[PDB]
Amino acid sequence: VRCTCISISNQPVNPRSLEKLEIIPASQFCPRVEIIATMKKKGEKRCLNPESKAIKNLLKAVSK
Repeated sequence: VRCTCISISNQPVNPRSLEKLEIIPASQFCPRVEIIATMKKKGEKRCLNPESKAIKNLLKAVSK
């Protein structure tokens, strides 16, 4: 059980900085949200795996 996200985003730079966030259903390997997150805040690209607080906003604010 492990996802494929080199650098995760569970630090101050939570989805509040969110733009191009493609969410996938991680479970079989990683029990979280699989995402290729591009942050609307400073034009940044990252692969997140919601394992935090604001991170919940990741999949919540990205899906709506």
